[PDB]
Amino acid sequence: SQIRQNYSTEVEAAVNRLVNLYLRASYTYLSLGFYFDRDDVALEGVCHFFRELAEEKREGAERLLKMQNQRGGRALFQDLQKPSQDEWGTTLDAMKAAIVLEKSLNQALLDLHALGSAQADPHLCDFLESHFLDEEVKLIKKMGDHLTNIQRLVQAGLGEYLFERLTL
Amino acid sequence: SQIRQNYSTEVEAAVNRLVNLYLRASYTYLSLGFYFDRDDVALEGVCHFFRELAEEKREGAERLLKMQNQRGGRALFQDLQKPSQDEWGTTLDAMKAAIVLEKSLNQALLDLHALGSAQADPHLCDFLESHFLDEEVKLIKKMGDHLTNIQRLVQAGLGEYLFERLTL
Amino acid sequence: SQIRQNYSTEVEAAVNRLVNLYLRASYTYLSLGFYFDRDDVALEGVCHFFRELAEEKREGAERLLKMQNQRGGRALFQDLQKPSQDEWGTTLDAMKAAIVLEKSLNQALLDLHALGSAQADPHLCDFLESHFLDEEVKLIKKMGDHLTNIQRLVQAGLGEYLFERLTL
Amino acid sequence: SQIRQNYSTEVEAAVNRLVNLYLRASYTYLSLGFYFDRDDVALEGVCHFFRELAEEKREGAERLLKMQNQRGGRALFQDLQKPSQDEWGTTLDAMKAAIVLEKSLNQALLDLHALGSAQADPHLCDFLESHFLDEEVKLIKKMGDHLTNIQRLVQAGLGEYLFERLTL
Amino acid sequence: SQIRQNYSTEVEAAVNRLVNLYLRASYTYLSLGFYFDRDDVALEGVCHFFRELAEEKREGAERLLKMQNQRGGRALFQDLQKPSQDEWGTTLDAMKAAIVLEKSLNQALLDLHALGSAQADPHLCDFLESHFLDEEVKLIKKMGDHLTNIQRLVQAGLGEYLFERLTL
Repeated sequence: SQIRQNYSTEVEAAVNRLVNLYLRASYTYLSLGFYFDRDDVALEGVCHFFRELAEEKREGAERLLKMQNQRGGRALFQDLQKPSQDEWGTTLDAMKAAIVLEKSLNQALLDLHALGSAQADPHLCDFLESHFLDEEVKLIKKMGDHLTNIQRLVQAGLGEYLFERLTL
Repeated sequence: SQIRQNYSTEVEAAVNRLVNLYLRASYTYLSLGFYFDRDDVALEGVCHFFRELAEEKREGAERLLKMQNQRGGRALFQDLQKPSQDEWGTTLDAMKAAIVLEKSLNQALLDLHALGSAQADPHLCDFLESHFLDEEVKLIKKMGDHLTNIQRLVQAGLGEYLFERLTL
Repeated sequence: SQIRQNYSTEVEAAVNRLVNLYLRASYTYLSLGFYFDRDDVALEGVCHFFRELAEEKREGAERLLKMQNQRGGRALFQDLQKPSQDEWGTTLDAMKAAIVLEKSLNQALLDLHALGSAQADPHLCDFLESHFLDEEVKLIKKMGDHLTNIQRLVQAGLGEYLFERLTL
Repeated sequence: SQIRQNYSTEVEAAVNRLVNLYLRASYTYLSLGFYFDRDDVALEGVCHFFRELAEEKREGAERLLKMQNQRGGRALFQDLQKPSQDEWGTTLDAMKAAIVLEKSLNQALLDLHALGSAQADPHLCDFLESHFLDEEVKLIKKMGDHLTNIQRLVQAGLGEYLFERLTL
Repeated sequence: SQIRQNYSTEVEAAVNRLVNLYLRASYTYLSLGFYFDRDDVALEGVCHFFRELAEEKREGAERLLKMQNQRGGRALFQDLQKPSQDEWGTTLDAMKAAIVLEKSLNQALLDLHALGSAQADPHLCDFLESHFLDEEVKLIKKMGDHLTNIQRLVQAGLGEYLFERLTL
């Protein structure tokens, strides 16, 4: 590319893999959201929590794609694997699955940052630090807070209702 | 009638029967509402839920009556049978009875739609699709959601109070 | 009931009968209203007059039901008989039928008041005097006024049109 | 056409015929309107009633034409026959002629709907149900209501004046 | 008195006794309110419920006093006995005591009404019917509703907290 400067082939490829990871995460949160919209699950606050996360992850992918083009890299899309489950159990089960997922995304961001550092690519490092790293830390903290409160509430049915009503 | 066109005697009669079904449903929800207003029941949110439904069913009957006249059919009213119960038990009992009732109304709508289709009466089919079919589906979903939450909450007294306070 | 005080079983039963009378009256005015909406009758002002009365009688029943509960009585609903006619003739015929109906309701109110007086139930007497007795007198006067004007106008077709247009 | 999908040649042709029917109806209502504007007829309300209908039918033709193009069909216009009369008699005569005309248009819509159903063309069926079928039913009801009131008013001169003044 | 007309000595005396009853009730609700303000009781909503009732009963006494003077009777005040308890137990205990108290006041009103009726004193009867009788019925209904909800909630500590938070 005419504009490409200090943008390795390794970073370009890793950015494409991170895009796939973010789209997969968006898809997972779509499934989580609509599961909590089932008539036999029916926790609206939980549904909305995960649907909002689906939008956030999709937006993350789009930001990575915009950056790929700004640097002169080339987007390459792959098949998006379906989420790991069809049914997500309780709010506790779902929140545990969500924190596992966010930690996997955070680790991918940290690996990409390390790659950027090894490649002396300060624009990549700043891009990651400004739009992703702190957002992941804040989100993981919030999910941890939720998990603690859910666990404290487990008369499990009553607890799950109250958490949805009074926190989410 | 001078205006009557493509409106069978079978549809006209079925519209009159559906009017009676909607008025009966309105009457049932009136009884449900005032039961939850008893001093020894005292669940205001439940009372208001069912009183609002009474109004909605009455409005449905009125819409069917307006349509009957628009098509040149003739309204024929019958005795309205009293509701199936004098006392409705818990919120759970009442919500179960309500979903049974809505499903019976929905089936009547579906039967009328099938009759309309057999009679090649597209105005009837559209009328039903625009003002009744989707409203029944949405209402039945909402009642299903409520039933699931009520069931999750059954320390039954505490659960019933919390549902009334925080959902209804 | 824990709240019940100075509320006889005779008054409670008579209140339930009056509720049935008011619901029957509402049903009658529904039939009257939609008859005047027929394409071969087509007197919109007459239709609206009776549809508004249907709402007023229904509201009266609801007020009686609210009072029943406030006093610790128990609502008991019965079958609602269909209106006395399927077709209501002219505006004059309909207005004559309406005044007969209102006088029957007024007599029922007066009988209930007498029962209340015999039972030394001043709350009942005041309830009736504040929400029903004067409303019936005013409504019966208005219908009498209408009847006189309709009668004066009977070139019967022209008269019926003019009354609907210029009074109703 | 590059866009054409599930749009039979039979429906395309029937849509062109319906366009001609709607334009002919618009032309008829233009003639009706200006007849009531004659100095020796002079019923302004009647004139305005029919001129508004002329606009509505023209708008219907235009909607059918827009739909023809959306589906990839090709508009084909034919000669527009002049209205069936040069003079339209009384308001009663004119309203009778108008209801005959609307019923003919409604039957054409119903036939097109049946054709669409036979051709499994759900877009056509929905298009007809959303913009034409209910509008025809409402208009035919209104004309029936008018006819009944006109008939009740026939001292024919006085009646015709009063209807124009107080209804139209 | 120069203004006194149709106001018996029996009614005057009974009005003075009712004033003492209303002031005693105000005093009782003052005690109830401040008990729920204790640091070892600490139910703010319950405190406010009873403090508002203290004001309402005081206002009732003042209205009776105003009426006494309007009729030309003479206010005579007596010692006000202290409330029946120094400590009021749970919210349930307190609400039970409150409904007992209101029923005693209501019976006193009904007795005064009967006295008025025996003395042919229609101004007294109307005064009672307009400012006291319906207010007592509504208040007793509300307390009954509260009692039912409190009882349903008795994990007694949790129930008492939730009622105070979500109803009062």
